[PDB]
Amino acid sequence: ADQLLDGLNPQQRQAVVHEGSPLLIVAGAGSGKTAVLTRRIAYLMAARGVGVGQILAITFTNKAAAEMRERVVGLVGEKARYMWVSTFHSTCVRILRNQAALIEGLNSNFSIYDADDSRRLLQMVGRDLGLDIKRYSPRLLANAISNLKNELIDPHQALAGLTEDSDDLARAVASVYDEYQRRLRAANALDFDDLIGETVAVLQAFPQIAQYYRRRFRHVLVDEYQDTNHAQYVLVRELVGRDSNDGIPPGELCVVGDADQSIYAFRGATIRNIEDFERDYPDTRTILLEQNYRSTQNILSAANSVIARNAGRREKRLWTDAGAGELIVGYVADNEHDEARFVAEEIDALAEGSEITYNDVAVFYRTNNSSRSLEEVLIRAGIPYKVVGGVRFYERKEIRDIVAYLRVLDNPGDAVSLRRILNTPRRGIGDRAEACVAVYAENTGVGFGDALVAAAQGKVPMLNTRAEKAIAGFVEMFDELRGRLDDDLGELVEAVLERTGYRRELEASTDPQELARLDNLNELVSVAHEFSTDRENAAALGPDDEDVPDTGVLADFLERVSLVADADEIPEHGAGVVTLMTLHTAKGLEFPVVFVTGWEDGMFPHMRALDNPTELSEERRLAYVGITRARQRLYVSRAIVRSSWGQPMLNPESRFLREIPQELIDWRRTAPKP
Amino acid sequence: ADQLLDGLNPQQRQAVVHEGSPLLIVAGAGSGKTAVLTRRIAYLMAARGVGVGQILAITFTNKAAAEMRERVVGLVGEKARYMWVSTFHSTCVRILRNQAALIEGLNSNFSIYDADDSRRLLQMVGRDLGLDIKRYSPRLLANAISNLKNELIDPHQALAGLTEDSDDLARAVASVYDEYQRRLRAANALDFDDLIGETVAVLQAFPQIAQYYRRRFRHVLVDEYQDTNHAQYVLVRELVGRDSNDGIPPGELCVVGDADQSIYAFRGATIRNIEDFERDYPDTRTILLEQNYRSTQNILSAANSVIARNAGRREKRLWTDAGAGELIVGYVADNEHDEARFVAEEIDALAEGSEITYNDVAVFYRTNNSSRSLEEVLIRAGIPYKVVGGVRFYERKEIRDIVAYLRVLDNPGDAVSLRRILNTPRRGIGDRAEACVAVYAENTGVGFGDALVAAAQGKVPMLNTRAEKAIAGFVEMFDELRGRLDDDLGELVEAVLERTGYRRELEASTDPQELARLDNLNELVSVAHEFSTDRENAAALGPDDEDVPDTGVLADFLERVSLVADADEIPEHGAGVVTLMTLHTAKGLEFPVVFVTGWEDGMFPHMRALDNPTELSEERRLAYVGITRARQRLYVSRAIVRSSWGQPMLNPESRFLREIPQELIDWRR
DNA sequence: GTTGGTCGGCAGCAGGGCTTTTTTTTTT
DNA sequence: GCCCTGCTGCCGACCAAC
Repeated sequence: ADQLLDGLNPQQRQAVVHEGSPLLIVAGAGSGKTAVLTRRIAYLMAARGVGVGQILAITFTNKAAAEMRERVVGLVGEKARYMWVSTFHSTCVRILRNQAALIEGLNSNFSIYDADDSRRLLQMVGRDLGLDIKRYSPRLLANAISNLKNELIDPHQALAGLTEDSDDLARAVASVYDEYQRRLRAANALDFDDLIGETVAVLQAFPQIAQYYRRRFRHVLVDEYQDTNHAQYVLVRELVGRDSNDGIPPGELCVVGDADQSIYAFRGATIRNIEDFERDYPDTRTILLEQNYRSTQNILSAANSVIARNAGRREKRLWTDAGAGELIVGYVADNEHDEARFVAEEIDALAEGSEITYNDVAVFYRTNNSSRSLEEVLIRAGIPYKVVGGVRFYERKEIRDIVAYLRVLDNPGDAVSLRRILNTPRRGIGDRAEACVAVYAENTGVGFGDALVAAAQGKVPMLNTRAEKAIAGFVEMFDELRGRLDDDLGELVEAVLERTGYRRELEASTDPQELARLDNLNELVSVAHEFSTDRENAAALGPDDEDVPDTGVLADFLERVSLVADADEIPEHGAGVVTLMTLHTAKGLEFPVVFVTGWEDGMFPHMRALDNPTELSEERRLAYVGITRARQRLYVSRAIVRSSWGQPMLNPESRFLREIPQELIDWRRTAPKP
Repeated sequence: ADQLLDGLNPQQRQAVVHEGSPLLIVAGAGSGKTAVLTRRIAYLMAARGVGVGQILAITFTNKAAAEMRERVVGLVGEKARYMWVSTFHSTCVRILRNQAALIEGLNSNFSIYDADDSRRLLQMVGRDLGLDIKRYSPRLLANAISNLKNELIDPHQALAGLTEDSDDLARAVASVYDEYQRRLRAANALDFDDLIGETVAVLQAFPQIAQYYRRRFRHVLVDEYQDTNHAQYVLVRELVGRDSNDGIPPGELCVVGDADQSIYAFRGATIRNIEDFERDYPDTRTILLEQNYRSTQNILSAANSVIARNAGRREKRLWTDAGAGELIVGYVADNEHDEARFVAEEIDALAEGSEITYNDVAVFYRTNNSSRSLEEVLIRAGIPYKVVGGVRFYERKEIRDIVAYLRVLDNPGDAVSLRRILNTPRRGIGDRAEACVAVYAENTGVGFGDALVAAAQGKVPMLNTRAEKAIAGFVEMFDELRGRLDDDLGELVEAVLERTGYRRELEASTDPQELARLDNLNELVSVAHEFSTDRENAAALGPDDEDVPDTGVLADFLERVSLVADADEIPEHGAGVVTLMTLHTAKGLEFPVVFVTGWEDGMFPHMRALDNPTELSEERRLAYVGITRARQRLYVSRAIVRSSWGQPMLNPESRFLREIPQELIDWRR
């Protein structure tokens, strides 16, 4: 009864199902962000009754997937876990696992790369045509290769990359692109963005699999489609939205979102997709999302102001019947910004002064630089604490080494990731010679395979290791340790990996003031083995239906090695002791308590984001998304004298702090800083 | 406490202990300089403390910056890292606009330095080919654009509005070259640039940076002005100075007793900037200085008397005392400049070496290339002339040649140099060396070493890369045989040097600012220098060291290795140093013997600057800084009738020679 | 018939040869 | 002491118009 039409804003009631046509839905502020998605899945279950197992929706965050899954198993219920809904990268690995290698070219025992290893591989391959370590930095190479990968130039681009005429700024990476694809194929692994490029190329070049793998799933549902790059736009045009031309009615293809949450657009997202969706299936109605669950009249007015007047976008009057009052804290004055901290003093002092139960706080970052470091060295006073989003697992050098050693267990041939560093515990490896016996053997034809096992036994090249084949003995022992293996139990670093055990004993022996490093290494060993203990079988696999070819059998961490969606952990007793989270990761979470830096342009537009580029509106929009936030007590603060990070810099007065009105919402009143 | 309070009578360190802006000293050469600077900062240490940069300090270039930093590390207990106190305004502005953001696009970092002032030279050469006339000379006319920028005068607007005479080319090239370099600025090697300019405009721009600048690090210390101007004066008045505009507390601006040197008077530095503090910040009463250690009591007192000639009105009550004293020498040998001065300095130096070590024996010259073969003087005290080569260690210019004889006419012993050939702009990209092939190629040969693998076409290391053998063998054959056959005279552009200049000209035809363009002039002047050596080495009116051409060119190359080695290892023990002292380096070297010549007229001036009584005044103070640039002992000698090539320029009398009461300066002959 | 003009080229004769410093937005 | 170029004075030949 009420379950079909559970209590909500009648706005989504008139939005309703409207099954039988492509559907577009708008967003803005909270607007039950992805809660309308839960009501949509409830619609599909009950209001229309499409089924249970015919669901494959698409999202942009693993945390979003987890929260919507728990909401579904709560309200929708009926376990509903045999079938699943997964985020964009997780759908990528899904279509590369259930559809792993039922196709020519790539094989089912593939792999995935990361950011740092992509940078390292691109830098190494560029060293073959060296263009200085600083002229074309690996970060620059990575962003350029991504923003040329985002357009659909499939990996036969001897015409596409060479189509350029004259021009400057390194199209040579397009020449390196074919060799890059060759090297990654040598390890049978892909990158972030090409992980959809291969799929869309197959779906466009291989027609037999199309309208054939749809016999498994016919349903699709989209959220934050407003945040979308051209690559995944073509994907939704062909893969998840599926039907382009021809004509086959799928199961309720549907999208939601608006251009105002246009965060994550600088390095590739064509925000126009929602604007020009009439180029796609026109038979849908624009919705009017107007109300909210957790806003306030003052803050909603501020959001509408910071969305209204920068330049041309489409937006409507947005407000809610919720309670008003508690004007925004416009208290900008003298007495120092953050040089003498004094901000965390405001947060925590107001916390014990008021009824704050250490369960709610929110402050956003501005930069990936030492802003975090200073913010820490000023909140160390606050004892109730938990650091989040600081990048703390699966990037360090030593832990990457051990991750690689898990990875070298399988897939003989793993590019530069295969070696990572061969001379890892200062073995004594003469990194030379073998650094180029690879090109020696690739002149013969083999890239990095038999040449590696070409050792004391492999005198086929016999290319004078140094003069003494001692390095041949070392690499003999290396392939020996590669060969030995055991089951998914207490051996991942310890039992049959006694060489990594001796790595551990060496590092524990040396350990100059690296005691916390020792305990974090121990914690990572513990989590690695508990993943071999808590996940294992039964609890993870169980009697679950559906067919998976090879994942699970020593493919344990082959999946979830990426998990690249900014996972976050939310306790309840200490839910808001310290929740310093950078705004980019923040996507309208549940902390009414706000003390965000927010504004005062000169730092809010970054050192590169000067003058008037074509993305300042994106900055205003990310500020709007940050202020979307949650319920009352948004006790924001600012000063007037700016200086930070050693050498001082000055900060002009923002138009965003001025586009919000002066009288109807509170602004500077007196001299105290907070 | 006063653990850093050394033995010193009250007068000098009054500027160290007496706090307050209106403090001045009168100090000549042989003063505390950085000693008193460090003592003042240590007094402030006993006082307020670091505060990162509570009081700043303007200074001279790196020659002063390095020793200042050393004194800061040593004299006060604190280790280092107070703040940037690097080479005066040239680094002050650079570190300032790093965070300041008004108009910069790529952090400015411009210098109009040797390469870039040569870029100025080439662009005005183009304008000469295209606008009016030679306009005096291609050199020494950049003074116009310099003092145009130096005193921050308007680019060309009222200069043309001034309606001056036929010099409008200056206004044209000021309208140009103000925006011609505006698209992008890069590279930093010199001092002046527009860096000292256009930063007052930043201070005259948004006053937030100006307000905070003396809010977080308050004020600055000002050293010897010298390399300044009235525009630099208003900078120091406002760059760190507050001008009592909005700042509540006043400025702690004490001033060092800038003596009269004008080492860059050619580059522009007035006199009223130091002598006329009256129409400035409060009168800043001065204090006297007494202690000195440069020269003996006789020499020191006589120098005090000599500096008191007062041709230009100068505040001088300073006296300097010392220990022993002695009279000046009287050795003149009726010109014979080369032979006479060489034998005089040789006999005196040997007599000294029988008593005192050669570790700092040297001589002062007047910016000319003359005198006997340098081998004898260089082997007198071990190390070669480590004075100036325009820091020539840059690009391939100093190394490709200096290995050209390694590869042919002797063994290529410097295998690291050989790898540097393998690091050629050719061997890097053009005739690329294939690092991932070369490193192993020279690694091959078990008993590897030198270019032995490159030798014999690499028959033994043919286990190397196979398809690469085409290009690898071709570049190997080039680099070995083409150089090996080189047995001719080998100058100008030939052998392979013509190919080197050829592809330098190839990159010259492209965009880069003098890059591969100035080095063409550099190799032209280098072959001019080797021709000059041939004037005294190969065709030395009868060969000096040309026992068949091979050893002559090799002797030239060893002279070059000496020049490029300059200051190196083999510490200064025994036969320590021989150097040729120039005016522009006249600071830092103790120089405990002074066998200087040219104190007479004829060259001071040399018909360029004859009457010009003010110019004669700074030439007199040039003589003062020359005489005060000494240590320990000194016995100056001269020659008469300088018969040079046909122009004698007889100088029997000078306004410096015989105005002394002869208490010290008397020739006894 | 003849001296002044105009260049063309070359031996003497003298002015003139001086200059100090490099770093950071898509971030998932 | 020694070289580059500008300045200066000095042989030597072809044209002309008076």
